[PDB]
Amino acid sequence: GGVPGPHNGLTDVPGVRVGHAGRTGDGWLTGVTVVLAPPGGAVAAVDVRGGGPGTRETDALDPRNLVQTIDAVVLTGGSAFGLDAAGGVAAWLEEQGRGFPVGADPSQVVPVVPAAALFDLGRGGTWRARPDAALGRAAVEAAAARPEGDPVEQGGVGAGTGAVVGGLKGGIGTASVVLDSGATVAALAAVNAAGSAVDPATGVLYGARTGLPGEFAGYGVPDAIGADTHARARARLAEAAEETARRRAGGAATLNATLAVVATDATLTRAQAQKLAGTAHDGLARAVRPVHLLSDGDTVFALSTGRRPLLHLEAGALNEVLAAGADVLTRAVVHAVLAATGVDTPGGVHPSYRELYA
Amino acid sequence: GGVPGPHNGLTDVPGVRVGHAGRTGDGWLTGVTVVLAPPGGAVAAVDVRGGGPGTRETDALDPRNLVQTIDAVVLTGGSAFGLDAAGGVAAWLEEQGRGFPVGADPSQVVPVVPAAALFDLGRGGTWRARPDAALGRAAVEAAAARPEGDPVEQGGVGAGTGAVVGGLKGGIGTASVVLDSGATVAALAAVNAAGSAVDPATGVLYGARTGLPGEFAGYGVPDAIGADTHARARARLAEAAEETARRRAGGAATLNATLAVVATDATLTRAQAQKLAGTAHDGLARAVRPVHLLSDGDTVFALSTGRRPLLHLEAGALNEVLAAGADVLTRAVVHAVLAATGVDTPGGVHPSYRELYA
Repeated sequence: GGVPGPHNGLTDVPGVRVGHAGRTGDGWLTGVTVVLAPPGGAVAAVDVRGGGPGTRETDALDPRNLVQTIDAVVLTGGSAFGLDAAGGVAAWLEEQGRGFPVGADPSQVVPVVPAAALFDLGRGGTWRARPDAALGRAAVEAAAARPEGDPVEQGGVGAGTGAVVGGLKGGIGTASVVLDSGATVAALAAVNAAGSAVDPATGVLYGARTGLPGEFAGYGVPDAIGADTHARARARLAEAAEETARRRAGGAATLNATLAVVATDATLTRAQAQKLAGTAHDGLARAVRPVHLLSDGDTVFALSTGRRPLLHLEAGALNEVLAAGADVLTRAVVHAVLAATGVDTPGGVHPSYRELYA
Repeated sequence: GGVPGPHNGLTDVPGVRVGHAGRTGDGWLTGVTVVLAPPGGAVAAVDVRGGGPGTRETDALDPRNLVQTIDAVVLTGGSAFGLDAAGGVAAWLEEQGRGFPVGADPSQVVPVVPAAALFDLGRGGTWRARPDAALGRAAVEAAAARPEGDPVEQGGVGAGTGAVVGGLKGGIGTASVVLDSGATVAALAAVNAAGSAVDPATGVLYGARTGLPGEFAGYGVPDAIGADTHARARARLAEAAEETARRRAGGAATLNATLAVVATDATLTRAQAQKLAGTAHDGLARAVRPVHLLSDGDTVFALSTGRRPLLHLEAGALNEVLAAGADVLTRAVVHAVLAATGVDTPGGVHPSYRELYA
């Protein structure tokens, strides 16, 4: 208990797969990330908490409703246009015979494919360069081709490709933790927030103090940030923001988001998963400030693979999952910020945290 | 006050336009209906009340959230697959420069395009025959080409093309009423319900007693339904259900819905519109029984064009709109049932009410 799973990421929840598909260069800087549940699906829920969401099939995840499990969740760039990516994932799922059965014929299924989008328009240079159905299909096909327990690719990949967090380059990050029960809780985040992951007084990452021992040491940031390193970094970022606003037509992006999936193999009901999606947002708050503004499309999906029974008793057990859910999202955000590498395109200049502070 | 607007339909709300695009024959029986607000958009809200919804961009319509008006709502066949239609509408809206402004450049917009889908799969014979982006685009282009105050086409058109209500042919129906204030409230429904629009004891349409004087007389149904007419009708419908189940692979459709848009030119806040979308569902209940089951994806969007001020005073004024909202949806359902003509395809036999009772 209290240590990461084998690869410190979402796929430490057994049977979960992650696929990215992206387009970089020639005007493009965007992509799609798909989380694919194991065969049979997963109990799913959602908490859409940002004031500027762009979303699909969220109503279907209400605890009152018909469909009891789903197979895929889609995180995408392209703002609302990028929701087109989810159609490709639904098509693939139908081909696989995975969805709500609508007859005695087992090939006849309706896939419930929730999606959330983040705003990254123009960050490669070309405004109408957004994910489409083919790019979504590519992402789920990439997910399906991976084995169980495959390390998750972080950084400027999938939905994180064009992601920017408080002016710094954002991206995909992931983290896991093992509970005393043996259950794993984990998160994957695509971090494109308006607010800052960095304390403006010190340069320290807000989320870092929620880290487990040594988990960030591979990224090689100094344990203490010198005041003049922070001074140089603030100026460097301020000027990249100036230049970004210059290059861009209507200046810097006005819409932002952090998108996440939190997963566990602990068996949850849909309502319990809905609570977990809610508590996960608290972890976002600890890693980024401010969050959940009107400009933010922050969305957390929660999944349970239902492979381990939970066991005042059940309540305590669930509380451990809920608390972990927040912590893994906090840690996933820090990993996203650290895994990022800077970009410089006609649609934006966005240095990475490590470029400024390492 | 207390009479229909000029054409007794949704476009009696000035500036509202309706477009249908459908595909019939060669395996197909489906389509898309788009409600297009006038330039500048309309205040919008939603109440998703069915237990089996298939939906897009509903979170964006929460009263707490950023976007203050929208331009188009999409109702579609094809179940969840048909949500693909909304991408075509978003594309058209971008070309028109209509959406949330994301910069000083006015061409840079993000259209918020809510959608709801109904299950009509296989009703033309071909299972994978579902609306796509091109069909959605065609529907909004058709809407835009119409003048203000254009009569709404009812029957087996647009999203109503493949619609079935309690085994009878469903379709598109519409109705309006003028308030004492001079404001108009109106509804458009695509009626594909599991439950019955017909009282099984008598053959009378549940919604008929909510009708205004003479509004259904054009459809030429007898004022009184003879018991042996009802006997013949029940047997005829029972056998069409038998045959439909025979023809279909996994038998009769398992998912159902009634989709609607209610509109007014009375100025509403988003929260007031959300209340109106809620009270509209009561009108559905009066026209169809049962409704809002797990098998049902019932969704009502509410729109206000904001052209007439509302004026205990404001409360009374709103109550008149809320009560009207229910009534126009009840009446729209009856019009849908009466406007329908029967179908007989490899994917279903669905006689119309008038075929059985007129």
